[PDB]
Amino acid sequence: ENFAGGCATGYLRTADGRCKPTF
Repeated sequence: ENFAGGCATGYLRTADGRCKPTF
């Protein structure tokens, strides 16, 4: 699962129903 907080602050919203890395 996303790390560094998860999908919340830190990841962007991916249209694939998930969260990507905020570079």
